Amino acid sequence: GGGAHIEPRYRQFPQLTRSQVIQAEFFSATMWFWILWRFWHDSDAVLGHFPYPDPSQ
Amino acid sequence: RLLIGSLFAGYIISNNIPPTTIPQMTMPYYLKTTALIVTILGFILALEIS
Amino acid sequence: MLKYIIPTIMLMPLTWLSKNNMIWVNSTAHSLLISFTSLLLMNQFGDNSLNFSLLFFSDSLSTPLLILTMWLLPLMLMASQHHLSKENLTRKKLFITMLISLQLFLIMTFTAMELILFYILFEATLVPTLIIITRWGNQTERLNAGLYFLFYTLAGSLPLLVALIYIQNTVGSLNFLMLQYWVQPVHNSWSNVFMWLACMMAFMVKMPLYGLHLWLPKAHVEAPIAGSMVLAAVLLKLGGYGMLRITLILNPMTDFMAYPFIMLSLWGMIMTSSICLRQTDLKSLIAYSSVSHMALVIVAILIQTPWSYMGATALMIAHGLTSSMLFCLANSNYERIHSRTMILARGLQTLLPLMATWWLLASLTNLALPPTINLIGELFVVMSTFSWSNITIILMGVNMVITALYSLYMLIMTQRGKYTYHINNISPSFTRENALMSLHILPLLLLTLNPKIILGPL
Amino acid sequence: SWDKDVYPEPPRRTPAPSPQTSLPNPITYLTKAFDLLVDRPVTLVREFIERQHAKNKYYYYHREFRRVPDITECQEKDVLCMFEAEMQWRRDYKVDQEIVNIIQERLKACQQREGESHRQNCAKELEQFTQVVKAYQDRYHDLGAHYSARKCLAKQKQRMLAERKAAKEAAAA
Amino acid sequence: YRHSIFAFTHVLIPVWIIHYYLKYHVTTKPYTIVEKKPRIFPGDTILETGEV
Amino acid sequence: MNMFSSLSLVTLLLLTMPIMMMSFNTYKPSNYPLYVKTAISYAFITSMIPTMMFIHSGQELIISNWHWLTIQTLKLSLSFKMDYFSMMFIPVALFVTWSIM
Amino acid sequence: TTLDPAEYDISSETRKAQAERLAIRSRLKREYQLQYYDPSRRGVIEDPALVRWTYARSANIYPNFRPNTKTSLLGALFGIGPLVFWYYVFKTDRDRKEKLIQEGKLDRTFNISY
Amino acid sequence: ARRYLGDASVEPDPLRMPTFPPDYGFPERKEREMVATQQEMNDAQLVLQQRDYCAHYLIRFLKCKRDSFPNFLACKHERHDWDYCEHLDYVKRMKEFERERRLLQRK
Amino acid sequence: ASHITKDMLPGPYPKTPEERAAAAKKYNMRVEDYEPYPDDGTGYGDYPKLPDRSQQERDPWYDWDHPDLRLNWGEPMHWDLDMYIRNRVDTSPTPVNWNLMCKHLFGFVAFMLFMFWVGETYPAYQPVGPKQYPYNNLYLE
Repeated sequence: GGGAHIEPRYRQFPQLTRSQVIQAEFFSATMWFWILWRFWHDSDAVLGHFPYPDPSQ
Repeated sequence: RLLIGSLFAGYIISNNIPPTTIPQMTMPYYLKTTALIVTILGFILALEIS
Repeated sequence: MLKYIIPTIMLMPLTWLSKNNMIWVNSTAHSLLISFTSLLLMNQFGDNSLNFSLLFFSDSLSTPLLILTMWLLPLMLMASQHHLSKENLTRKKLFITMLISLQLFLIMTFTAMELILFYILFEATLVPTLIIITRWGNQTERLNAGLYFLFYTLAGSLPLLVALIYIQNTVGSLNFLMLQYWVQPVHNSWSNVFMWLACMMAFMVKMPLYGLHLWLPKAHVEAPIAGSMVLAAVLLKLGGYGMLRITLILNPMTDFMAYPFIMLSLWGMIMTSSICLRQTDLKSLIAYSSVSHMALVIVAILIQTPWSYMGATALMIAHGLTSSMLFCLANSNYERIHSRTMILARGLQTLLPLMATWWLLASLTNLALPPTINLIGELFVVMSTFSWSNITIILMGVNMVITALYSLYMLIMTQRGKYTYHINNISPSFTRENALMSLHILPLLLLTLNPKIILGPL
Repeated sequence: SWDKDVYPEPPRRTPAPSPQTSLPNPITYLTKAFDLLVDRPVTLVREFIERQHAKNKYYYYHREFRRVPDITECQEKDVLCMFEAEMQWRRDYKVDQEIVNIIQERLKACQQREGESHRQNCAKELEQFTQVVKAYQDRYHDLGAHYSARKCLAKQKQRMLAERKAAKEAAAA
Repeated sequence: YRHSIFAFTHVLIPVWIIHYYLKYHVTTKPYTIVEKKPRIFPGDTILETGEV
Repeated sequence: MNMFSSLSLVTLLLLTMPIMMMSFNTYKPSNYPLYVKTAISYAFITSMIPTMMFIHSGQELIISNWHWLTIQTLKLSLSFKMDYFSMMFIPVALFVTWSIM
Repeated sequence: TTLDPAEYDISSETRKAQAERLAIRSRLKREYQLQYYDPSRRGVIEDPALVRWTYARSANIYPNFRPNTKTSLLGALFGIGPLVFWYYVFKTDRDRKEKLIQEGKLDRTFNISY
Repeated sequence: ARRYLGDASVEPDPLRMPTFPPDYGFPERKEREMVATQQEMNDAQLVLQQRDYCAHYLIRFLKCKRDSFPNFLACKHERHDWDYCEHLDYVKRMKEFERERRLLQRK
Repeated sequence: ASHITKDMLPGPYPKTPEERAAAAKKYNMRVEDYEPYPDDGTGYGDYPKLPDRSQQERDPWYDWDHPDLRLNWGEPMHWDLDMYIRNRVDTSPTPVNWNLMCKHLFGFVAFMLFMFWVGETYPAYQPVGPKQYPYNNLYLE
């Protein structure tokens, strides 16, 4: 037929290709590195604060 | 292609626009992360209930 | 003009005069040719309409409508061929003659120059049609379709000749439409209603209102082999246009009583399409379409104010094809399986793959996808008939819903697994099956490119 | 092209350049590129036929009719004389449709020409536009007889109401 | 490698045809494509003057 | 600016080529999908170009092309709109569908 | 709501004398498959319940009809009734809208269509 | 809405401003607060509710935006100070519930 | 070309046992409660003797149900009774006749009153009386 290139599993938990996961894991950085600049430099709110308009005079 | 064109996307699209409106930009406390404030315990109630 | 009646009557001894079986191809060959003549001098004006003779202006009028009438003839012999090959040639020579004998008057009518050539030629059919229904029927219920087809059509069209002879000697001469340049109005009385009612009701009994249509499915359910004259009887009906020649004038100013013809056919339009959903016989199912979005023109015509005639003309020849072609499908699929019962045929679409896209493009033009003629023929209806009163958007807005469940349920009934017991249905649609089923969708959609050739004067 | 005063438009006002900056602009690597893959296969061919077309020059003329027929002609019951008195009136109702077309497109040139202001400019079209159509459906529009177009029989019997009512019955005038 | 005219028979046939229907065209229609204004900024004839 | 609109329609006229050439174009065999899948790829980079042209000078466009029937007064022909919802979205809706097939 | 639909009821043991309710049907599915399995058929089966399904439904009523019970004179409440109503709705409009078109002008002057 | 007198040109969507449109104004502070030049206000492309205060200021914001094209940031202090123009305005307009509170109380 | 006595004739009764089953066996024994009875409320020509009706409802259910075919595909020889609404109808649900949807669809109708109020955030409620003042109350300057 087509080919044998991988056999199935009886729940012996098949093996990976070893370039399958590493090539992916470099994209586990792109969320954890690109999350860098969140708190640097930005705070929970970069706003300025309303100073309670006391001068009703 | 997507996940790469995902993360960078939101900032590229947004960063380049002629601004069409005025957002308030003065956001007092307790109105602020009030969404994030809810999700924080969502995950709490996610796993605790799972 | 004689450019037309003379060759098409010259057809008449092109047929019998011939030999044995060469007959069909002999006349189908020529009968196409006349279509060059059909356009030939036609599709002149335009403005200040064409009248080339004393008693004929062929069609100027911007009701061209005649080119189709000359189509459907050599669509019959491709259509009618199936089971008519089983009886004698001197009878087969007949059925081609009377069928022409129809085609000769529909060229005479639509021109007529006047009222009184119209009528005697408006009643001049029913000699050729009635003879095709009663002979070469199928069931034995046909014999009653013979009567019902008369005793309506003729029943109230005699009050024409009482009225049109009443006008001829009242105001000048009706000899010519193109002179109405003197017309006085019709104000009111208990006499004039009748005049307006006599000059009208004869036409209604052809294009049905929701009353007095009791004949229409009686004749179509049981009717000749191919729909051989059933394609023609879907030309005949819409040819009640002449109400466009009258009600534009000749008692213009009574709209007073229009309302019993509005609210009577306007609530039937939402109606008889809905009594079409549970039908168990397929050539019935199509016969009730033909009422519905035909009967919408009767609320297009009565209202004045063009943008209706923009949209009322496109409809007479809108289903003129789509409603024609469906009777051509349901014929074919009946050749193979001899019940007309809709249930029985299921599990097709595997076994006749090419005829898949034939159902679809048909059932898609009742849906009226926007680009084709169908909507651009409906959306000039809704635009004026909205201005009449805003509330018309509801009912005729419902029409645009029930008709969609209406059409699909006919297709989607033929998508199922059925292998079931049929050893029949082998023939994979020999060319005529798919040839005559074309020459509809090709010419139909095509017109949308330059659709200024289907329009009224307004 | 066309006739200037038939289709007037305001002038160009080309924007000034503002480089201001030390960084490369890619359009100058395209408008300098795209131009060179266009003009050759394009402009040479239009020049190619337009001289190839110098070999023959046809003619089609500008069709202008002859107006004797009037509106007050002639007999009451008449046919010949009142056959034409529509041909005057029918063409002159096919004109007055299109003069609404031309004046309408000129309106659009008040918007996307500008579109930011849409209000403080143009001075003309809208304040004129609704002074145009109000000069349209009155007396030039036979309604609701528009189905019959009621040519010249009803055309002057709005305008009898526009006479036998206005200017006299107005009370007091 | 080439397989360099397949992309050319693809795009380069239309790009020719489509523009030949434009260069000969835009000035034919009395009002064709509607392109908007330049949106001029005080970099031409103007002073600022603020900055305030 | 002359190339401004003209390149948009490229995106539009292209995708009709995968249809016309299904009926005796001497069709590409199976991997007919690839015939389309590349017929996509060049459309996105085609649409990528005018995106930048707008985010400089603005200047949206429409087209006047082709007169369909003109009834009483209103004259409907056809057009296209280059507007702010047109410039950004369209590259996106093609960009995903680039990856989807 | 529509309906219980009585998935349990009384039983047991009465009407266990009721048998051969299946003998009615078991006869046919024996005979039907005795019909349906044959080498040479190539065609549909009579299936009378369908013949008596339409023909006792479409036709065979106006023959059976009698114009008597005033629940068959009901239809005046159905057929004619709302058809008068739609006249009552309209004829008020087309007038209320007409009166204003004369005295006073509701529309604008940029309406040429109509 | 300070000067309520007529409009020579009738152009609404207030291409006829009172003079320049304020939010409300003045009443006293500031009697004439002063905005920007109208001749340049709609000479550029300026949306409504871009005609409020800090028109002079925000017209410069986009100036540099158009300067560096291939860039995600121009001035994050100006956009910050754009509040310092606007926040200062808005807070100056938080004072209208202070006056009316104690002014419309007893006296 | 079925010759004589094709369909129902003038019932409901002539010899209820004569019909089912002479031909057209709706009932076996002439009482299955399938006897050609169900001419309930006659004088309506509708459904004459009819080896037919009120046999029960809610669907052919289209499942294993596999003597041969038995429901909507495969066509057992002759049972046919009433049909044509049977391809858009099924059987018993889990709950029964609880309209809690009209409850929930009116659940928000409680918050109709929440419409008559506003949501203005700044300032708070601060129970007041004559403190409201949406725009102005007292003098301008």
